[PDB]
Amino acid sequence: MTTVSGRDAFHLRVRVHPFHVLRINKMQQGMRGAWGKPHGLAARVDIGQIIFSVRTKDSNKDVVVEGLRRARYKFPGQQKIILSKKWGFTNLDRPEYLKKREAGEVKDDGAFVKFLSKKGSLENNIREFPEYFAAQA
Amino acid sequence: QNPMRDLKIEKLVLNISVGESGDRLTRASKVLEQLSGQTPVQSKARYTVRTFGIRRNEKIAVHVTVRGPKAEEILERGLKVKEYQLRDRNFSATGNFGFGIDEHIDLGIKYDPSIGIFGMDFYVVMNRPGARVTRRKRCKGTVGNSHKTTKEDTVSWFKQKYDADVLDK
Amino acid sequence: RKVLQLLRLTRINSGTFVKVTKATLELLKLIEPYVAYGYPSYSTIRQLVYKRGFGKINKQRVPLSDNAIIEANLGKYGILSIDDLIHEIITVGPHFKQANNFLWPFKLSNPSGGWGVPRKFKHFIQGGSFGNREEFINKLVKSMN
Amino acid sequence: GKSHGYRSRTRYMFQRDFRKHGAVHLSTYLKVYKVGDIVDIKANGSIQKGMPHKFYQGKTGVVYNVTKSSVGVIINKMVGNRYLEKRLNLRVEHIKHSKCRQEFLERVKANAAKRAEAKAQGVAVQLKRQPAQPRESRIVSTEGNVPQTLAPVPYETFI
Amino acid sequence: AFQKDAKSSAYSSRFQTPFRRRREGKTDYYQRKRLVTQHKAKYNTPKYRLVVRFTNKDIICQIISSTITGDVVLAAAYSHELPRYGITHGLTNWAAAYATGLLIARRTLQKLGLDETYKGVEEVEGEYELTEAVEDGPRPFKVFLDIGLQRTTTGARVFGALKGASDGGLYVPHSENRFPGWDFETEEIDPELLRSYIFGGHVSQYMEELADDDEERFSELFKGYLADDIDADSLEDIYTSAHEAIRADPAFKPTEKKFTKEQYAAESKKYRQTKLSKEERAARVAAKIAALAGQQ
RNA sequence: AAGCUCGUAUCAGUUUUAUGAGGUAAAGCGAAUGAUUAGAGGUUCCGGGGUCGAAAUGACCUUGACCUAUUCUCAAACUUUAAAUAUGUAAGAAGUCCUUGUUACUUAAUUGAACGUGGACAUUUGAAUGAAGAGCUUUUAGUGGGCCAUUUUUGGUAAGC
RNA sequence: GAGAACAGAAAUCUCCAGUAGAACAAAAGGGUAAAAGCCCCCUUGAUUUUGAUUUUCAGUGUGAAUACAAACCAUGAAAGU
RNA sequence: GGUUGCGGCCAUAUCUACCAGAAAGCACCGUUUCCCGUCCGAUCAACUGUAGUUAAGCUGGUAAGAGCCUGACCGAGUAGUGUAGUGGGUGACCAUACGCGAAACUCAGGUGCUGCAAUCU
Ligand SMILES: [Mg+2]
Ligand SMILES: [Mg+2]
Ligand SMILES: [Mg+2]
Ligand SMILES: [Mg+2]
Ligand SMILES: [Mg+2]
Ligand SMILES: [Mg+2]
Ligand SMILES: [Mg+2]
Ligand SMILES: [Mg+2]
Ligand SMILES: [Mg+2]
Ligand SMILES: [Mg+2]
Ligand SMILES: [Mg+2]
Ligand SMILES: [Mg+2]
Ligand SMILES: [Mg+2]
Ligand SMILES: [Mg+2]
Ligand SMILES: [Mg+2]
Ligand SMILES: [Mg+2]
Ligand SMILES: [Mg+2]
Ligand SMILES: [Mg+2]
Ligand SMILES: [Mg+2]
Ligand SMILES: [Mg+2]
Ligand SMILES: [Mg+2]
Ligand SMILES: [Mg+2]
Ligand SMILES: [Mg+2]
Ligand SMILES: [Mg+2]
Ligand SMILES: [Mg+2]
Ligand SMILES: [Mg+2]
Ligand SMILES: [Mg+2]
Ligand SMILES: [Mg+2]
Ligand SMILES: [Mg+2]
Ligand SMILES: [Mg+2]
Ligand SMILES: [Mg+2]
Ligand SMILES: [Mg+2]
Ligand SMILES: [Mg+2]
Ligand SMILES: [Mg+2]
Ligand SMILES: [Mg+2]
Ligand SMILES: [Mg+2]
Ligand SMILES: [Mg+2]
Ligand SMILES: [Mg+2]
Ligand SMILES: [Mg+2]
Ligand SMILES: [Mg+2]
Ligand SMILES: [Mg+2]
Ligand SMILES: [Mg+2]
Ligand SMILES: [Mg+2]
Ligand SMILES: [Mg+2]
Ligand SMILES: [Mg+2]
Ligand SMILES: [Mg+2]
Ligand SMILES: [Mg+2]
Repeated sequence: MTTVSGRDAFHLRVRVHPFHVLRINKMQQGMRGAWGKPHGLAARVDIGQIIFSVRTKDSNKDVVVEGLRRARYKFPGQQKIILSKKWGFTNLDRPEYLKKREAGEVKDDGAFVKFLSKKGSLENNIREFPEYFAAQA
Repeated sequence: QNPMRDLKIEKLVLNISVGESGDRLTRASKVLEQLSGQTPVQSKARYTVRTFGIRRNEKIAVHVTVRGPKAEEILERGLKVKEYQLRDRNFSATGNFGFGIDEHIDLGIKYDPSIGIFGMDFYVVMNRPGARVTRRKRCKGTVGNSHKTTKEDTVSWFKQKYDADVLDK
Repeated sequence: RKVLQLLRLTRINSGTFVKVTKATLELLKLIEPYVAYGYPSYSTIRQLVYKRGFGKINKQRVPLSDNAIIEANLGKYGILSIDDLIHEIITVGPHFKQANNFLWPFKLSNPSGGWGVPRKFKHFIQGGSFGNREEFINKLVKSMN
Repeated sequence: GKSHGYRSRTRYMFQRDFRKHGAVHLSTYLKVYKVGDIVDIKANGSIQKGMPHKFYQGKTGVVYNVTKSSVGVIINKMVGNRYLEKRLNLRVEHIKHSKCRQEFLERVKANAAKRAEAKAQGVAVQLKRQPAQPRESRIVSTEGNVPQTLAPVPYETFI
Repeated sequence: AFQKDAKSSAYSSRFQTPFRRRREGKTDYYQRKRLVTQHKAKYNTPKYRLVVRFTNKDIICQIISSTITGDVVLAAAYSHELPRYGITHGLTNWAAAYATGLLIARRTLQKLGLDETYKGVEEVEGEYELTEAVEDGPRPFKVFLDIGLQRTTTGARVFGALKGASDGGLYVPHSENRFPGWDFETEEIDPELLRSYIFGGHVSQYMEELADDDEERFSELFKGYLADDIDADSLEDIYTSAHEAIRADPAFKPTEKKFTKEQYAAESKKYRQTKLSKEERAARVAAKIAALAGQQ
């Protein structure tokens, strides 16, 4: 990804943490009392479970997809790359996120984003998200 | 408003932290007794420190709480020593205040080389009437914000009667 | 197992009538892998009773074949002919319990035409033979009666 | 090696119910038991004296005795291929009256009614219970409600 | 309150609020449990408590029993009933406590039958005694002191009430070591002193000792005793008569009332805010984001 | 094996209805505990650095910790919630209602509690299905190396373990 | 958290917040807030007699435990324990 | 309807901020001879009900408030699960048939009900 499209082209997110410890019966005794010591770690992963997640400019699609393709070879067992309906790491499909943003409703935050809710204190809700409360641009 | 949400002194508590027990301490006791009238209480070390030279439950300090007229007499009398200037700290967020004075002689009280010289901790806890609500046995409740003592109100109160200064920022 | 006993089906290709309520419906549910069942028509209840129908009379299992055999044992409940019997069954009469228990479990032969299907122990719906197959129960039972 | 003490395995059994720790409310003590009352059993972990063993947790029994702070409950426990009679000295905090009969009792009281109400009219009763009958014929109308036709949907991925 | 204080979602979510009557600092359940519960082999037998409570100057006396729907007043006597009897001043005091206790005993014991039989000590030399069971006859009415939150000090007037209910005829099991005039340093009751409190001896001797050592104060408090020409000495005959009057007719006179419930109803509604409707509340939001938002 | 006492009777590796109990699967983690990736905004008379400095309970940068609202990820010995399968009791004559005897227990109390006497109502008498009947007693053999299959499942890389 | 001479990260004094995040000999899990934790006061029921009961179970023993009966006591104003 | 004393269920009663409360009641509040307890009459004890106050307690109302309670074909007949097959697949696993069926989510509605006795414009 970086050599082909630059170190700031994209955002790679390993979406899976190896929390499960693998045991080992290292080696007089035979099978007598054979409870392994820790050997290494591993993520336990599902069907449909996402493993890598990446965000870019649409105009980089291939470069990302070829990256995920090449990483595939690094793994046991079939995985398949999927183009998302969602806007980046957000929870929203590209239109719904556009409708919410080009409304008021959406506000920047470090890497992610915050959304105005109709719930809570009217007061400090008008604080945050000033560019709402007009209902246009 | 105010009618009866006045501003009294709940109590005055003097405190002598001594590094130790024995004579030096029991003398520091005597001071508080001849200065409170009341017979003072003794505090034991809460754990051990060894660079303070103190073993758990050693007796390490004495102190006394004084309430009503007696409290004002002493307050002023040390407030004298402190030339009626305190500091924007001193006054706690909850509205009490305290100050220290070394040399207890600097407020009436003669000398006696068999008693020595001690420094004191003065600490004034303030409240308004109806404090009882928090403190009584039945139907214990809490005082509402428009009654709770504050820093602002106590400094104001202070700056008035006594006619002392607050200093600093 | 237990259920198959309580419905008196303790050997292959034998059959009995069952009045449908929640409390038997569940029983049916419990034994679907092992049975084939459905809604029988007048025609197949008649020919079931006329040909393979036997009474339980101080046990023994006595052929029907004369009407006094029925009046004797079922007469207490109205019911004094082989057709009175059929009539009680099919209309699920007020006295269906007695009428139907009187009937000794029918004993069919294996189907003449065969089973349809190359494997019996899947559900009807999956190309098999077991379960509720509804009105298609008459085609079968006839081929076994 | 193994461990099999009295309250073994009971971590969450005797455990106390979310946000419901503390004093037991006073009605648990104003309740009143007589011999023959049917009671359900459940241990209150907060009351350590007079507590049922875990096997009797979830179990229903009949009262056979009443003492100052307790009731004696008989339970049939089946050990082997046979039941035996067990008598349980329980404190009132671990017992409650069972509802397992309220439908019966309610039904008798009412069965007595519908009967007298019938008898002294002109018979016709029918007061045994009956299972769910299959439903009857019915004519559903279209008027206001023509059938909407669905089909199955294609594969999609949203993610 | 203070910013860095205050509470989280978490905190309030997992909070187990106590019983109301504990949040109110009113009911000590630990003892209520132990006051109320009955021997399980005594079935529906109620466990009547004699509840004594001191307001800022009313004495309350109820005989109460328990019921899982709520408790139950058998009988009730408020020390403000003492004007009916010849007591007008100091009704928060020890002798009022006694009187009111006495009123409660007599009153119920009346409405219970044991009116004639079981009179208790008519004399009152304050000797120590509970009321003994008559020979072949009804056992007396048994009742237990619900001090409530009161501290138990040897002198408390909570036990003043106990004395008059038990001098009145109730069987209220009790010991002597919290009656005024109980010697700390010898298991011994001076009864010449407890007689003194019953009739209000400590109050009158005060009244005396002010009548020549300060009449600034003696007029301030003890005002009303002037206003009705009752100087000390008579304070015993006051209460000694109170006892007579009380015994002579305890049957509780309700107040003549005036104005119906329906009336106290309507006038009190005048000062009662009623809630709002969501439609109404919705209109307070919209209205707010009319103003606070659209650039003033 | 021998039977014995009875028999429409009482009986059930089953359903149904009513009423309990349970903390597994799943789920959860911008809910407690424990773990875990990322930033964003705060807060220091106060963890250390550095510029100004005579210092400052000095100001300005800075990295740490903490706090706030967010974000990716987890648990046999975590958890608010919480299944399916299994599981306790109940579905009447040993039942329901009236009248009012016994006692040394128990009540303030012939109040209660227990046990009763006298009277009112039959098989739609109180769900389903079945019942080559049900209950009971004595005595005695062999056996006390087990192995396999589906599913659940521990140790082991694994095993025809 | 905020406050008070020496006094410092940690001594002793005060106020505010505080669902237990503590303590309850010990392993761990339950349990507990006007307590079951902390301080004080009075004590020996850690006693006497002999049965029933629950767990383990053969429904033997042993250990441990539960609810009563008959005593004598302790404490508490008391209900009680 | 208010308020008190004793309650039952124990958050629709709790929490945060603010405002309002007539009458009675609670309350705060005065005092230190007496019983009683404290380093301290603050707590606790007693005495007055007199000398004062609705400031606090208490009660209620406000809040696109926190929390909590309820509901719904909101999500979802989803996850999971009892049962079947000489079903698919190298396996890992997965469909299908007859059944049972969550939790989160999302949206809406709500924010103490009530027993006994006394009292009150
Ligand atoms: Mg070897
Ligand atoms: Mg090896
Ligand atoms: Mg090992
Ligand atoms: Mg691969
Ligand atoms: Mg005022
Ligand atoms: Mg020193
Ligand atoms: Mg049948
Ligand atoms: Mg043919
Ligand atoms: Mg052929
Ligand atoms: Mg042919
Ligand atoms: Mg074939
Ligand atoms: Mg043929
Ligand atoms: Mg083990
Ligand atoms: Mg609690
Ligand atoms: Mg014990
Ligand atoms: Mg916080
Ligand atoms: Mg939050
Ligand atoms: Mg107590
Ligand atoms: Mg478990
Ligand atoms: Mg799981
Ligand atoms: Mg998972
Ligand atoms: Mg969940
Ligand atoms: Mg977590
Ligand atoms: Mg999310
Ligand atoms: Mg788990
Ligand atoms: Mg079952
Ligand atoms: Mg039959
Ligand atoms: Mg037979
Ligand atoms: Mg044998
Ligand atoms: Mg043998
Ligand atoms: Mg043998
Ligand atoms: Mg062998
Ligand atoms: Mg422990
Ligand atoms: Mg308590
Ligand atoms: Mg011993
Ligand atoms: Mg032996
Ligand atoms: Mg007023
Ligand atoms: Mg004194
Ligand atoms: Mg005072
Ligand atoms: Mg007092
Ligand atoms: Mg106000
Ligand atoms: Mg109050
Ligand atoms: Mg809310
Ligand atoms: Mg399944
Ligand atoms: Mg098979
Ligand atoms: Mg298979
Ligand atoms: Mg699936």
